[PDB]
Amino acid sequence: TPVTLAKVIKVLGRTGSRGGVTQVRVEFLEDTSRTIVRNVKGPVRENDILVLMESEREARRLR
Amino acid sequence: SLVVQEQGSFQHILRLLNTNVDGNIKIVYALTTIKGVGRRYSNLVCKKADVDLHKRAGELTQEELERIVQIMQNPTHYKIPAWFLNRQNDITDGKDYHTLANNVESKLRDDLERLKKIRAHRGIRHFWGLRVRGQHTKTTGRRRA
Amino acid sequence: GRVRTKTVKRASKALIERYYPKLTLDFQTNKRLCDEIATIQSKRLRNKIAGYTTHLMKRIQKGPVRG
Amino acid sequence: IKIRITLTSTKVKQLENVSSNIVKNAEQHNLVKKGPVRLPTKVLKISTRKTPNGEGSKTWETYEMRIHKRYIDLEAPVQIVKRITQITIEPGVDVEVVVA
Amino acid sequence: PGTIVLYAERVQDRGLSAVAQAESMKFKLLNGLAIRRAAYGVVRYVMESGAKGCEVVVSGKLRAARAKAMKFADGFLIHS
Amino acid sequence: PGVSVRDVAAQDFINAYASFLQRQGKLEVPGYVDIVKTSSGNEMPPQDAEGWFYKRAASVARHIYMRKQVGVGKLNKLYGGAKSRGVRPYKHIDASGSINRKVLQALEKIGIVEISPKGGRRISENGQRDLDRIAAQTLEEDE
Amino acid sequence: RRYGKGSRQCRVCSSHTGLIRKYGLNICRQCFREKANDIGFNKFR
Amino acid sequence: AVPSVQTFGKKKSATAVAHVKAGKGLIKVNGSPITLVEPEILRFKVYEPLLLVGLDKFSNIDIRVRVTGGGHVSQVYAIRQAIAKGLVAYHQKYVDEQSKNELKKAFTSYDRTLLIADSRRPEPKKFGGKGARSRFQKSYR
Amino acid sequence: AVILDQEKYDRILKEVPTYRYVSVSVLVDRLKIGGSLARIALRHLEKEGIIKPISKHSKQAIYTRAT
Amino acid sequence: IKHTLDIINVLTDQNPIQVVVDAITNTGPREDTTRVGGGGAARRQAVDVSPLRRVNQAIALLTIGAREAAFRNIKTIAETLAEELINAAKGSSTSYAIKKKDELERVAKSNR
RNA sequence: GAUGAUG
RNA sequence: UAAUUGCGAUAACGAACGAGACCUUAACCUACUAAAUAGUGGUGCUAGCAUUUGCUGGUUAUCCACUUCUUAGAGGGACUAUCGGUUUCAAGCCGAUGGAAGUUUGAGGCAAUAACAGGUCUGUGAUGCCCUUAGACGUUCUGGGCCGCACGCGCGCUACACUGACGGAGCCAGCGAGUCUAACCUUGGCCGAGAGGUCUUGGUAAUCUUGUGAAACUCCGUCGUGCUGGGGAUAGAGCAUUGUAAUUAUUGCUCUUCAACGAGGAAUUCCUAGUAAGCGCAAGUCAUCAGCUUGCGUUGAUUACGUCCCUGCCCUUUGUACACACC
Repeated sequence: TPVTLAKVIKVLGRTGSRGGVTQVRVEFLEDTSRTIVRNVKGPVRENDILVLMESEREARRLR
Repeated sequence: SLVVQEQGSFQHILRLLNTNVDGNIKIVYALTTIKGVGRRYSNLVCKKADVDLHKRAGELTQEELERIVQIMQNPTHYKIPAWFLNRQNDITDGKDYHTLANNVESKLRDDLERLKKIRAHRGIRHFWGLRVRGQHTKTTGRRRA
Repeated sequence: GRVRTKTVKRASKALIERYYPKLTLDFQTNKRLCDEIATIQSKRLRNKIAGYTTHLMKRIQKGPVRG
Repeated sequence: IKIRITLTSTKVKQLENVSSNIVKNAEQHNLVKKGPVRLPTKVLKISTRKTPNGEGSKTWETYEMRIHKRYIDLEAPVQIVKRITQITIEPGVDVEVVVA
Repeated sequence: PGTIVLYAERVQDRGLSAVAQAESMKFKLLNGLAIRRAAYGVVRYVMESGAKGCEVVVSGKLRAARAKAMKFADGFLIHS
Repeated sequence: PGVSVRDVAAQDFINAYASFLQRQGKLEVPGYVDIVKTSSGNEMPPQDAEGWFYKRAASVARHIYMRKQVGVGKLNKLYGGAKSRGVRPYKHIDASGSINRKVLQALEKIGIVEISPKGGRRISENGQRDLDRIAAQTLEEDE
Repeated sequence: RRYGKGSRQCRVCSSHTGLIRKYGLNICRQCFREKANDIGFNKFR
Repeated sequence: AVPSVQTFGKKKSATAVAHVKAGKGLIKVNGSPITLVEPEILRFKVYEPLLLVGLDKFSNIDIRVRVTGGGHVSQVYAIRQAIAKGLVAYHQKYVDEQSKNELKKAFTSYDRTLLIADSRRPEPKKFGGKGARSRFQKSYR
Repeated sequence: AVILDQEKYDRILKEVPTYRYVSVSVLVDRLKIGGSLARIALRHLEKEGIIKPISKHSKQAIYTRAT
Repeated sequence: IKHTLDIINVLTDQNPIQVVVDAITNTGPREDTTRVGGGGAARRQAVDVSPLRRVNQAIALLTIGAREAAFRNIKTIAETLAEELINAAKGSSTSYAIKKKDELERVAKSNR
């Protein structure tokens, strides 16, 4: 299956009962000007590149 | 150093002192199956017998084995120092001996039975099966039997 | 954290209200002035006092500081 | 006349009054001397449980007594050596003078 | 004999030695003076002598079977 | 250019000198070379039973060349190891005093060492000649 | 008698256990803490 | 006298002293060539200050090092600091400023420790454990 | 196998030159000679010039095919 | 690692470092799962994996498999690691690293 | 918004 | 903000203890004052290899100089200084340059009020009251025991092996201690397989033991996935050391005997960098005996830079039939 790439443009906060899940907003490389918010599992900064296995799943917040 | 081919006369076991010894183990460590033949008794005997230690135990010719065994049985005769043997100043004889094969256990049963008939503390403990070298028995050696 | 205690806040304030014309923005200069204008018991506390006095001096250049 | 005057005290302040006295006194008599040689400080540590009875969390305590030693060498006439050994007696400082 | 000699000297600032004051109170208590009278006696003298603070605590069987401490102080002491 | 013992790796020199002495054959060997083990810390006697004594002599020869003096004690320290002690933990244990004494007495009878003021042994003018001569050969064999 | 726990006692309280012998103090650990300041052992680090 | 310079480097307790003077290109550590330094695997740590700036600079000089303290690994790091420091101090006193600056720029851009010591030092033990921070095991029944 | 017959000695020389990389272990899983006998095999094949060394070390011997 | 880099060049006639890099970039799992629950009852939920952690978990898998494959084996450590790095960079399901990656990403897809 | 009695 | 640390707000105003300051120690100084009981260079004498003025040592009875490394006394240095972002823009916070050093620079010492019916009368010639006080619970002598073993638990030490065991070589620390109403730490020589024995010697110590030539570690070899050269329990026999005396083996050495243990169930401990962990040394006890404790150094990662889910802590608001206070 295809895989799409996106670029973190902001880090919103932290979630999970124990803080191991940061929340980010991203900008897709191809077809930019589409942004999605989703959760990540390890340390992360601005300008990082994330490989998204499925593009269209916007992620919920525990608070 | 190079590889050398060998004949098909290899024997895979050999009987010494009524025990069978594997032939696929280096010569020094092969004899260790014989009770009494410990690690440093094989090393010294095998070099008094002037055998090439690098060969396997099944690589030896018939004469070499009997050469080795003869040394093993009367070690002092070939100048194995007294302090290499397992029995010295025998309690009944005053002589020195090295004990091999079945003699090791038989002598052992004779050692305890001595203390038992004398009824010494050591002999008492052995008959009871407990630890005899001053250890604590409160927390140790529970499931020994 | 680099918060400064009341001993530092007030000793620095007490020097500006008496020695504005003689104080400068230089830490090295202010540091030597505070030897002749005060009796302090340690190099560490003296350095901190002179440091915060310098900090307030920059503030006054921008305008009046409260209090 | 070679002499070696040594000093041992547990507190530096008193010991620098004595040492500074010795060197400044010798230079006004223009004697020849070594400098005040300062040997490594040797510290004494005692470790001990605070508790006097064995109960409670295992809390250990350490103490320290410090010893500062110094010596100077003098080559001076005996008459001046006599009064030198006599002056600069101070509590808490110990002095020994050896000839040759 | 003849090498060790003992000298005496009257202690300077009699009212600012903890040994002197504590010993003063011990004899007062053995004679039958009250605990409250004694403790404030020590405090008042020390403060008159120029001290910046005093504190005296007496713990034991002051009044009944149970043991308790009791504190007296003046001025401002430091602890750390 | 000249050459000194310090200009050649330790591993090469020790084998080179040990061989030279083995060919030369006048070093005295104490006879118990088949029974003794080199320390109480060990459990098996040397594996190279033929040449272990010659190797030890070479090591001591270089060891003196570097430094002023040594004694049988200093060599026991240096050739100790970790005793097993079984269930209990390890501990440094000193080496065989007999072996190290009879390699220093042997080295004197060959003229490589001498007793020195201030105790212990020391290199001799003849000792330095032999070791230095063999170092230059070992370099030559770098081809 | 020439040796052992019975040959040594705290010079202050006659106690037999806990005695410290370093530097020839020979004072039991309890009494040492009491007398430490006078002997000259202070608490620094 | 011939030009000379004395410098030093440290790591943990190891320390090495490098005497440097105008010469023919000798580089000996502990009275032996630099080629025989042990442990073997780390020989290129000692060679690094030479290679990084070319062997040319070292032709007109003699360098003699000596090491003490620490252990097998920490000593090697002391040697490499002494050699780099000696070259910079020599160019300070006997060549010119520019050469010292450009040298320093190469050494720093690769590895800072070649010139500035490592500030780390060990922590004391604290009673109640086998280490500075570790503790003995606790049990409740 | 601890010692080798002719049927094995010839077996070595006829298959070992095809191995991309050979070592003490490679000669023990392709053909079943022991660990000890693999080491003498390596040194013999080195002298005879059938295999090259890339590096030599006490614990890890690396060889490759001759060129 | 001096021995292992050497074995890679012989076995593949390719730059050995580049093989190590490829092994890293083919093992870092892209999607993982996190425990999530309320009051004590819990379940899994899918999340994305960050760049740095992709490298971290890559290295751990490559060296854990190489360590476990050599234990109680005739092969040396430099060899088992050499085989592990060669297979993973090829994308071969024989490697411990690759198989584990797919186990993590399969679970993640089922817990979206 | 799963479970959690007693001294 | 680490902090009842500050900015402020304000029916409160001015104060005191605690935190911070303070002290100890670890990092830097080619700058002051010095120093063979610490060092380095040069020069007298000298051994070896080459010999052009070279390379490495010896000589602490040669003497001269010097202070980079080592020691201390007195001082310098850091204050988040400077610069850029950020909050009414105040306290602060994030990042970068420079620097030995920028998580209050790292680690400690000290450390309030008020409490526990916490531990201790077996540290004390510190103590009230009860008991005992000569056929004694006083004091002391001989001999036992506190070590006894069907089982249950808590600190630990060895391991279950090729990232290894064994053999020969390589070769490096820091913190310490050492002789009076006297035998301590021991170089060196010689005998002995070993433990150890004997004759001498220095050190009442930056002087000598002691570069405490320590272990893990590197290199070159032997063995080859075999409860095997992994493992060394449990046993037999002999030689030694300390002690009046070792039997219930005090401990050390030598040969032999060669068990469980194949990575460990429910559970559960410790830890954020010279830290965890691997490795050993000195000191405390000590005639002898460390698998323990207090410090010390050598080798040196992985993983967060967060959260309030489990266990708890501090502050505010709120309900209570609790006050021995949710047991």
